[PDB]
Amino acid sequence: MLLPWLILIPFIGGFLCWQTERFGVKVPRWIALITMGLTLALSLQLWLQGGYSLTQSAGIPQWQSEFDMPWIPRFGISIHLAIDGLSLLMVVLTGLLGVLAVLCSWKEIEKYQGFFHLNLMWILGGVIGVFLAIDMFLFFFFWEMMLVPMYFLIALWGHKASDGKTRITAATKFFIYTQASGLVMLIAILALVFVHYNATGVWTFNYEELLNTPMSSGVEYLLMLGFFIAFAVKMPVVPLHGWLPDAHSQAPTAGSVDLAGILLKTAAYGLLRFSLPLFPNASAEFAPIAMWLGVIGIFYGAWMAFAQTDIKRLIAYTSVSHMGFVLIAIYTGSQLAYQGAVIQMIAHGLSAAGLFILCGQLYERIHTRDMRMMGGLWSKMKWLPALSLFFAVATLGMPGTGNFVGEFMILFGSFQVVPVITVISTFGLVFASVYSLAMLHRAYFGKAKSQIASQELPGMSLRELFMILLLVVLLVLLGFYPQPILDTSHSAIGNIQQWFVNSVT
Amino acid sequence: LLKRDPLNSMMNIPAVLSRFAGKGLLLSENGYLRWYVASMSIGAVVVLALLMVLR
Amino acid sequence: MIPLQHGLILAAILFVLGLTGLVIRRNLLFMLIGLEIMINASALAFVVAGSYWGQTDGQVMYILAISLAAAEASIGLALLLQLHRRRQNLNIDSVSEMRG
Amino acid sequence: MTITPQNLIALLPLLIVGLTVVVVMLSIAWRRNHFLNATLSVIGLNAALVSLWFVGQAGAMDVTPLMRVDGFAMLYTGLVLLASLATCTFAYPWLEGYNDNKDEFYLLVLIAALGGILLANANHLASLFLGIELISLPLFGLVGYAFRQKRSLEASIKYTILSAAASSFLLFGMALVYAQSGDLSFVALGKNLGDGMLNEPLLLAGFGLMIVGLGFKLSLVPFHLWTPDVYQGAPAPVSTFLATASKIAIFGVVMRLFLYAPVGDSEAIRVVLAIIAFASIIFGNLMALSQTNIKRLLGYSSISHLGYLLVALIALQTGEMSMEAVGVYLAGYLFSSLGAFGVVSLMSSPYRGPDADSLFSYRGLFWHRPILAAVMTVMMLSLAGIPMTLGFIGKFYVLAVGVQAHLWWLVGAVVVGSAIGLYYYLRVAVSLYLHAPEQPGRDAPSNWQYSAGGIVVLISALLVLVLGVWPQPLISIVRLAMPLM
Ligand SMILES: CCCCCCCCCCCCCCCCCC(=O)OC[C@H](COP(=O)(O)OCCN)OC(=O)CCCCCCCCCCCCCCCCC
Ligand SMILES: CCCCCCCCCCCCCCCCCC(=O)OC[C@H](COP(=O)(O)OCCN)OC(=O)CCCCCCCCCCCCCCCCC
Ligand SMILES: [Cl-]
Repeated sequence: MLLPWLILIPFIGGFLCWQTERFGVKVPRWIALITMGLTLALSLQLWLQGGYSLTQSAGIPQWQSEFDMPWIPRFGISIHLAIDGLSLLMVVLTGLLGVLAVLCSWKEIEKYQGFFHLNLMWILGGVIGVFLAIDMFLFFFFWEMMLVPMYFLIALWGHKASDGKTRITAATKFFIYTQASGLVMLIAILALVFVHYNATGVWTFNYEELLNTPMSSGVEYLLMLGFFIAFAVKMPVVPLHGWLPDAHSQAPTAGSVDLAGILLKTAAYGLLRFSLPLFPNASAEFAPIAMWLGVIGIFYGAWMAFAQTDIKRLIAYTSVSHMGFVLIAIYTGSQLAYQGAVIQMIAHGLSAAGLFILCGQLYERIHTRDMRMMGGLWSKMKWLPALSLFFAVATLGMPGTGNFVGEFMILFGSFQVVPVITVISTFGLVFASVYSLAMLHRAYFGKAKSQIASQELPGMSLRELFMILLLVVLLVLLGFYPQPILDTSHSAIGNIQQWFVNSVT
Repeated sequence: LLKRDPLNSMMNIPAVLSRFAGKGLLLSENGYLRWYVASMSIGAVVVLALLMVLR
Repeated sequence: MIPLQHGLILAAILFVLGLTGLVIRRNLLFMLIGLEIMINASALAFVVAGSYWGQTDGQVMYILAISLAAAEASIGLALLLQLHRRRQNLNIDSVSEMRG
Repeated sequence: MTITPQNLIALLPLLIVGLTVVVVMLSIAWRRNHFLNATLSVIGLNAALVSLWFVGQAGAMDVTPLMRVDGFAMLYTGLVLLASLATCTFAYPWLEGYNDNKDEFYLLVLIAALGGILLANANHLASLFLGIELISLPLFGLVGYAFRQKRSLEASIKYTILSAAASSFLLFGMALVYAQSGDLSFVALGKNLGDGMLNEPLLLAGFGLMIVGLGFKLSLVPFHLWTPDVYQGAPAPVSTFLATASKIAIFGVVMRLFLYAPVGDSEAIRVVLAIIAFASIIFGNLMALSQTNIKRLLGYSSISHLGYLLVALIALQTGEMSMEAVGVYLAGYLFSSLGAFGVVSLMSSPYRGPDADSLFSYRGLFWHRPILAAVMTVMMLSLAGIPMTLGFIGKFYVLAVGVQAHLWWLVGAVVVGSAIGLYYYLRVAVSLYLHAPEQPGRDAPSNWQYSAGGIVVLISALLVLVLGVWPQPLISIVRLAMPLM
């Protein structure tokens, strides 16, 4: 199977990136690009050979490919990997964002750049493993391993303007939030493994076997909450979001960590792949609380974004507001909302990526991220201001940008299940418009509010233009023709939706 | 009102309490050995007392 | 015949007296003297127990205990000498530089 | 039992280390020779490690009423011998700068190792009492080897007085247990009690007074106030042994005692042990949160790690993974501790007076000692329990044993304690790659003996990472090392 190589190539390339700095400080970047290019090519090959569009839901579990190798036999833990329309779509996004993460940090050719790329490649290897792992321990291991590289990238290669103290403070907060939450999930994985043994007599960590574990209402609820705590920190779900704005602000200014370790939806997939299938009844009775937490994140994130001054922290809070819609959808039991969640998870990744990459490029010219020191940048630059407007139009969810397809599909499906929550949630589209236009008016429109913004700035390079324009084409195509993506995730999302509904009944 | 993310400050209480508790516990770390000996005396009484009330 | 309980209480009284001595005295010498009372009291208890069970094990444990007391007092008084030679002061409260 | 030729084979490790203590002493008598005497010590300790093969082939057997040789004994004997060979490799570079008698250091390391091997095979209260004193009295001199240093003398006086007090509580407790039992063997402690009569007041009181002594040696609250002061004052080579050999040797005999002793399954003792574990897990991490001395930080860290291990002891009479968990955890703690303390030793060698203990000394280690910074990072991640490190596999075992035993308060403490711990461990790790323009750092020695210490901390880091990703090899070995029940 090739599934194992979607995780190995990134890891092997990371080692090569470090061992090739001896041939020059301009070599590691090419090794990283080839590494991510090969993983992306392999992902596309799997897409063109799986016939996902013609796969009909046969019921969980339903994998197009699977690999199993003994890892820790004593505990029945193995390297079990499996692909599906949902997982495939998340792996190809990781490959695309990984190539862009390498291209964005291309002018960074300082010493120890090999270790930078090693950490970047390993963050991506872990993310791909999280989307492929079907062994509960492998899932947890990949969930927690990807955090160590991220910690050192935010603390040692973080915002060039921030002091070491501020960067470390942010990295520690991110790690403690995430590793501790992940540990609460291990406690629940271990409890599920023991409840299975006691109820049946088998010792397994395989998701396929633990899918129907006879358990009481109380234990199922506690086990479900344990997984949710881990998926609430990475989504994020308010009030476990404080770590996000800080990490984004102190992360490599170029935007590499932002795209690789913060824009891949490993928590939304986790809620759809494990929480909903493993604990169907508990998820159904927690739906009200989860959906209301999402509504709060929609308005709280929007208000927090409006008052940010820092452009990168503004974009960071917009993510909390947008992910609230996905949380509401995951707990509706509607195929339309689930399919829309998949589109939004992909669209937000592309729209947020563009904003984060453009933010880094802007810093390279004005050496500031404070919007109070910008203004009239539309008349001082050649592309950045116009392209930032596009990504903000997509962020507010303009029809024709792909973010609209996901957001409206979620609302249409959610309305059929929870009408009142859908009505209040739709008003979030007005708040989005407020923060989206606020950022454009406070940075590119009006008059220069500082001297640096009052001089013609260097123009965007071909590399910068290519990566940003690629994201523009993808968002527009996803907005006008989203069917090819919907046809790939239909079987997987159908299996999950049926399981949840049928199990609750 | 929300400009400073109030809910984040609320989730920072677990860390303010931790630092405070650490400083209070370190107050028992006075280099005085006679106190260290008294600490073991107090511990012995507590352990033996609990063993008798939980017997 | 002596009640086993009476013998064990004698040892307990000498043990608690020795401990009180180790905590109330600031002089390293009186602290080392207090420890000798405590270890002698523990050895006495073993002899009382071995006598109640009519076994030589009580006296065997006493021999191991007095061997430790001999070795511990030897090393203990050596450190007292070093402290006196360098600081000419046996107040243990002064030996408290490392803290926090 | 008597000493048969077969029983003598099971004693090879104890006999070889004992002969080394004599030959090395006769060598010092003939002529003081730092190199030869250190070499003779290492050769004897290695011979003992190799003899473990012959002991295993012979099979489990009770040599006398005081010792039982089995897989558990072999495993803990190996652990103490490894931690002791490392202590010697770390001492030579340091003792090179010590302008005084240095051969006695190795003589004391050998006698302390003999204490750990006895504690590994101990099946009787006499063996337990003697093994602790054989691993403590030599350490009084090792903790105060640099008596001319004020901190080393303070550390020695503190350990000696407190250890002596702890030995009296232990003996008095054992005496009270004997008064009720009539037999000093572990299997007889609680055997004479009838059904529902296990909680005999005096038997529980004896164990309680014994716990004061054992808890002190294992740095468990409320007998832990000595750890930070002694760990900091003791010479760095010694701190490595005190943090590894003593703790592993004493924790192992406690496991065998609570396993063989019928009274071990007392709820009162279990509930008391549980309070100690909870406090140790929380207090240790909270007190290390603001430490600016690496030695004191690693001291408070030991308090929490031993608290995590106690959870497996509390879940001993409920599962079988309890013994396996402690083996795997202690193996990881050994390599992780030898790595961190060993790097401190190498950065404090040769002896020039005070040791490099301030975290400021390590604020740019990578830009001077690259491999040493990398090792320290790996060990800091291992001691934090971060997946990809052996330390995590040990934590996984503890959490699994706890969940199967429904120790929910304790499992919750391990999570909160680990979260608190991540703050200080990561701080020390990231500090190594920061830039400290100030360079008061001393130049590294250039002898193969110093380079050997660097290899020890490097191999220990490689093991922590290889076994952190592939732990089945270690799990298989520890599973073979099971007590003779
Ligand atoms: C079930 C609950 C709901 C779900 C929870 C999901 C997981 C949440 C995990 C995080 C919990 C809240 C943590 C809040 C603080 C986050 C950052 C942190 O730990 O400390 C940051 C703080 C900043 O200060 P400093 O680093 O010194 O920088 C210079 C001065 N500003 O540094 C400090 O000075 C603080 C020093 C102590 C840091 C460690 C102790 C704080 C956390 C203790 C454990 C809390 C409970 C976690 C339990 C597991 C997860 C549920
Ligand atoms: C060929 C001769 C020349 C070479 C000599 C050997 C060279 C190397 C010497 C150093 C290492 C020695 C280790 C020996 C382990 C094997 C011992 C053995 O015999 O294993 C089998 C033994 C049971 O044997 P037996 O009773 O005969 O079986 C009857 C079955 N019906 O079962 C046991 O006793 C279990 C043994 C395994 C558990 C204890 C291991 C102790 C040693 C390691 C300590 C450290 C552990 C951590 C290491 C981490 C490494 C990454
Ligand atoms: Cl080096």
